[PDB]
Amino acid sequence: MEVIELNKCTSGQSFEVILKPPDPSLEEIQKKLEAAEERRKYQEAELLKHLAE
Amino acid sequence: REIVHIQAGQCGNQIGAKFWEVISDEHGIDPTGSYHGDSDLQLERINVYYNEATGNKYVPRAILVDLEPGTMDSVRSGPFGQIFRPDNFVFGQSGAGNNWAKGHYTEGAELVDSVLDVVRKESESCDCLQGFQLTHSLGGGTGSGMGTLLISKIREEYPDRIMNTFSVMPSPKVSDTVVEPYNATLSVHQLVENTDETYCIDNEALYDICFRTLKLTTPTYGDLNHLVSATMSGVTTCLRFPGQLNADLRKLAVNMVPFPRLHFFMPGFAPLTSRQQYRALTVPELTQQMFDSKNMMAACDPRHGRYLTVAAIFRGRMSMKEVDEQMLNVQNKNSSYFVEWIPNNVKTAVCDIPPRGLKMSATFIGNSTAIQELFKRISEQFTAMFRRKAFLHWYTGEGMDEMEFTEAESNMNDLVSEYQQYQDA
Amino acid sequence: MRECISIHVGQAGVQIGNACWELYCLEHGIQPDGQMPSDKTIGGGDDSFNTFFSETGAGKHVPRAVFVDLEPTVIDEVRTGTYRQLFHPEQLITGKEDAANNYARGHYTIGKEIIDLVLDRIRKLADQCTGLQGFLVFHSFGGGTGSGFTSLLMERLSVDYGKKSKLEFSIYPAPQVSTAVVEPYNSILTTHTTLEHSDCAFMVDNEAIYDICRRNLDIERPTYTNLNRLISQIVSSITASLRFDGALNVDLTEFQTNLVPYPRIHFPLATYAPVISAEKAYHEQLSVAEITNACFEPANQMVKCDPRHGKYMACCLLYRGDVVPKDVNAAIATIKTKRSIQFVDWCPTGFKVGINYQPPTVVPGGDLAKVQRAVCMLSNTTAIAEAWARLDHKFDLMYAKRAFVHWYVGEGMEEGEFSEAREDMAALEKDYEEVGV
Amino acid sequence: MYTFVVRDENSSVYAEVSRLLLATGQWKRLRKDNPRFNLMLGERNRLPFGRLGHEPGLVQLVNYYRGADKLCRKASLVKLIKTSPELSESCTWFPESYVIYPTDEREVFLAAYNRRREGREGNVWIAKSILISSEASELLDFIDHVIQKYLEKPLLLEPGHRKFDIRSWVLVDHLYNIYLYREGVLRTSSEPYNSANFQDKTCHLTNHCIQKEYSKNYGRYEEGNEMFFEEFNQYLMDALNTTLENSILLQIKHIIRSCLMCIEPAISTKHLHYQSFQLFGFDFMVDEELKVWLIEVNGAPACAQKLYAELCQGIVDVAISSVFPLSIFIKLHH
Ligand SMILES: Nc1nc2c(ncn2[C@@H]2O[C@H](COP(=O)(O)OP(=O)(O)OP(=O)(O)O)[C@@H](O)[C@H]2O)c(=O)[nH]1
Ligand SMILES: Nc1ncnc2c1ncn2[C@@H]1O[C@H](COP(=O)(O)OP(=O)(O)CP(=O)(O)O)[C@@H](O)[C@H]1O
Ligand SMILES: Nc1nc2c(ncn2[C@@H]2O[C@H](COP(=O)(O)OP(=O)(O)O)[C@@H](O)[C@H]2O)c(=O)[nH]1
Ligand SMILES: [Ca+2]
Ligand SMILES: [Ca+2]
Ligand SMILES: [Ca+2]
Ligand SMILES: [Mg+2]
Ligand SMILES: [Mg+2]
Ligand SMILES: [Mg+2]
Repeated sequence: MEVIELNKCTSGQSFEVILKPPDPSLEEIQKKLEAAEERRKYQEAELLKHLAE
Repeated sequence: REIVHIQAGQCGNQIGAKFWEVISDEHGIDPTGSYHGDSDLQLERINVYYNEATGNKYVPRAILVDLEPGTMDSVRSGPFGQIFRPDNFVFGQSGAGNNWAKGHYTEGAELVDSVLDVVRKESESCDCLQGFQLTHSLGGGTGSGMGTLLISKIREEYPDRIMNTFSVMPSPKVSDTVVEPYNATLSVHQLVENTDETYCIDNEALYDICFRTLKLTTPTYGDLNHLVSATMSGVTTCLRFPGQLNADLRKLAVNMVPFPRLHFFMPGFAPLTSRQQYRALTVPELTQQMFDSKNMMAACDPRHGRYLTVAAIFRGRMSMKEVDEQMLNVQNKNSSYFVEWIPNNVKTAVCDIPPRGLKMSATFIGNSTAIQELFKRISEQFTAMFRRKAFLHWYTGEGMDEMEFTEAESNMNDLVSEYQQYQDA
Repeated sequence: MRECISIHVGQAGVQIGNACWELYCLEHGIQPDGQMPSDKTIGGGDDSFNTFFSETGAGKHVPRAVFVDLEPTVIDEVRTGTYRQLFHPEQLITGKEDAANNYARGHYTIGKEIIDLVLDRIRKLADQCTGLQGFLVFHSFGGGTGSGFTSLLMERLSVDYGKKSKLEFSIYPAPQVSTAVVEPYNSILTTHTTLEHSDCAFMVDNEAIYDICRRNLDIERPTYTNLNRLISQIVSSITASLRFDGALNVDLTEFQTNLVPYPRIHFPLATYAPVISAEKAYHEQLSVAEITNACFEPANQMVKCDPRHGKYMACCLLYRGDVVPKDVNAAIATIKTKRSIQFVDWCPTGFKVGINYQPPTVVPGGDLAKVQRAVCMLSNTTAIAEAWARLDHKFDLMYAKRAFVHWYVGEGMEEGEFSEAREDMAALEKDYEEVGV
Repeated sequence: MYTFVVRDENSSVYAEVSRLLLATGQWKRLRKDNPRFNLMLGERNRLPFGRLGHEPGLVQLVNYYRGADKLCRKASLVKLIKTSPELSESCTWFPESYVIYPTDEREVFLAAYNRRREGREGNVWIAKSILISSEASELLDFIDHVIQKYLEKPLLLEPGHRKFDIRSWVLVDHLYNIYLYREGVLRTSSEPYNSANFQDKTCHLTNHCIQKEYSKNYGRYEEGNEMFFEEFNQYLMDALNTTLENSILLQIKHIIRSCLMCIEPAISTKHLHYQSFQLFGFDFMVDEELKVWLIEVNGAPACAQKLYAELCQGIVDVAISSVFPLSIFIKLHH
């Protein structure tokens, strides 16, 4: 039961008790966002082609 | 999030008219378009189905379509006939003769562009259109043949919008002509491809409910449309009133449709009481009847298949706590009838505003694999005639070939087998 | 003084945000118009509450917050709410149609079209900061916006604010209030994409909050309002050290230092006590030992799980009210000799304690009774992996049949992203295994 | 209508339990992967405790205590008795044991073995996780586990001069009440105990498998080498002039309480979101001084053929019906 690092202020206090010792770049993100948009556009064009038949 | 409503053919316009009569009463709208309600819950989502024109009047966002003026004349002279926008009456004169080819390929093709002009005008005024709902039968010619032609062209012009239908399925017990299985089979394939949600309303089930349960000795079409009107009000409650679950057409589809083609729902309603009507129901009674086959509108036995998804909507002032435990009671008591590979597939919603004439009601929306019994029934009736090419000349006379019938037959058999795949998995 | 910006995404994020900022104003004595009588420096400040509030020349204290939702119905409630004067229009961002409980719709389809607007509005608040230290992001796991758009924002925040810390307050899905069957899909998808971009994340299971509201508050059918006022108490006790004078968890960096030794294991468990129904006219005021003991009762945890069958990597005790260190030490000593508190070997068995003398503030007319002392325990225990197991199991059931997958592929997402996300969660569960067993 | 699932098909005890539940008309068995159950008869290994207690409107009960493995494994039991102050390393009813890894206590086991050789005391030890030897070298070489003192002077049942161990069944319910089954059994050896030749482990190991495979007199003095309590109580009265209750059962009830109370704070489901119960199998040995020793605890025991019906019905009444309503037990108060 060792109490360490006791800091006291008017608002309260804090301390520690011890009981025992022991990213994608902007380009890579834009690439993935536009790839998904192209797959959406491709699926929509195939539907319009199917409806044109 | 506006919905554009379309009603096509005799059945679609007669059922569509009753639907607008019922929900206009619930939202406090009179036949002149004026509001006379006592709660703001009636107006909070009124714009989903109504346009507000000048003078603080509400005009339904509804388009009335037919190849014959007869039924739509009756609508214009009906109770709420004056509430409909006069320009939204689009009709021809020749009729469709209960012929899918006439609705889809010849007579209907001549009229469809004028309907799409009205659809376009109603859509241009929507702040953010979310989709369309169509009411029609599958056994006739205009609603079935021209309705599915309409759905195809609407999808082409609005590919990113939700398409929802209330589709009345024919039955030899309530039949007008012998070609209804032909018309139903041709249009079911259209619905498989071009709608996101379809409420399967079987006229046999409506007849049996009117006769066996409601004790109506001689059911009329008006009696059948009473049930449909009450069912349509229930299944659209979550769209018309404030709520958290299935509040729009796309979230409903996401919750109800685990596979794109399997979007054919069994609707149900409770209470269904013969005329007693004054007896108050309890939440356990509402929940038991709502899941009972005798309250289903598709004439399929749910115990012959499994539930993929279920939407439940309780209306009225009731114990929300007791609602939750009764819903859990149903699932935990008969858990073999729900697929285990979709956890928590039963979603419940509660609305405080009850339907007219009732203090409490429950509406059932189920995506059950037992709906394959409906498509199998139509398929047997189709094959019994098509095997002898009987009555085909009505269709080949309009330019169709036998091959298109063979393909429609194979498509609906494929759909039946697709339901069989997920009933055992 | 270093500022913090709060971001609220989706319905859950926005509604919880409105409950927290209401509570912050009550705690700091900020009137609904934005005035703060106890603030003698008008038009500017350099003290602790200025980390969450900017100041106008007219003395208005403005939250450093941005609200974003793809549907305007929830944010419009903020525009007309009690604290409408606090926010200016640039802080509130709405779309026309939502993500429809679809991660791919929120991340790819709608996220791509609105991500630049959100970042621009965040840049405006960031440009008002003298030394911005990072972001607190409130969102749900199950919603299409809360899951899909949040992961896109966290990516762009790591890009545009590489040195800043990012903390999450995340709502784990519970079928008792859940609005979608695909919420397990969205939860795992957004955890896979956000994991590398979040330094510390506090998960809140709606199931746990639901039952605490039923048992401790005697609410038969808890609403989002009941849940959010309770969640706001927890979040307030977690952020209190950033908004008040003190020495524990004084900046966002110390949250990772004190609670997250291993970067991927950054989901501390929160436990709060006491929760007393305001409908009770009188209640026996619990002692320091009694509220500290309740921190090890699973019925008080934000995620129902069993810390006895895991291992602790860190443990913080955050007290509010009439508490002195002597009673805390005596409470901890007696608890060690009655409970299973096993730490990993490469960490010291101990507790970091923070005490704020001001008792917790309750919303007047709320469900929570004012108490003389309260505590929130933040413990990084491997037992929280039980929540990942439940979630991954539900994912496996639906995905084995590809149920609902077409909704995601239809928005441009590849089906392989499902498998990448599930494999990442599988590695995550293994990490908790080799640390806690 | 309560619901339950079965996830351990090779369990003879709970196969009868589930059969009894179905025979009440108020229980329905679901598919093993259906989560909407009231009762789980779970698998032995890797029971998913973390998925229990998360089903709205379902009180969920499981037939295993998470964490009870600390008591039902040889190595963990020795660690538990040494480390826990409630049991302590000076525990008198448990044989001197040491955990040997092939932390490791190989230097302490030799320190005690050398201490025994210094005093010319009985230096026979047994290893298991089996080799009985009088030299520490032969034991450590065989491992490359736990080595404990072999009871060189056990109580020998006459006629036969033979060895025996006592199996006690214990049921702990969701309230952590400890119920001791009134009907125990004695797995007797049918071969005379022989202090010479400890490798002939037919008279030295009372396992029903070994006695049914190598013992010549298997089924002579008692069927299946299983003597019930009534006959054994009569023997102690005729031979030793005492009763089973005084000479043995008091020590048995004492050991069961000490073991289960020691782990109660670690495994109790008192305020947990799901409830647990579990059937245990305690194995005891008796020496010639009528002192009882604890051998091991089994987490998934199998009953005796005669008692397979009484105990399983007792499990339904005490552990299952107490949670889901529709004495053969000795309640050990604590
Ligand atoms: N605790 C709490 N949970 C909420 C709240 N609102 C929604 N949720 C939960 O969040 C999940 C749904 O996510 P939402 O935030 O509503 O959805 P969204 O982020 O707006 O995304 P979309 O509506 O699909 O565009 C469900 O599990 C709800 O139970 C809230 O106010 N408080
Ligand atoms: N320390 C000891 N002294 C004397 N005999 C012992 C002993 N340890 C074990 N034995 C004998 O060896 C037998 C088996 O011991 P062990 O503890 O390995 O049981 P086990 O796990 O092999 C089968 P079970 O599941 O029935 O307990 C005991 O029945 C006992 O007769
Ligand atoms: N439920 C119901 N079904 C109808 C109604 N009118 C016609 N039907 C059914 O619809 C089919 C006939 O199609 P119909 O709509 O009359 O022809 P259409 O004008 O060409 O679309 C048959 O199956 C009839 O049983 C009605 O008012 N209510
Ligand atoms: Ca013509
Ligand atoms: Ca100031
Ligand atoms: Ca980073
Ligand atoms: Mg007709
Ligand atoms: Mg939303
Ligand atoms: Mg054993």
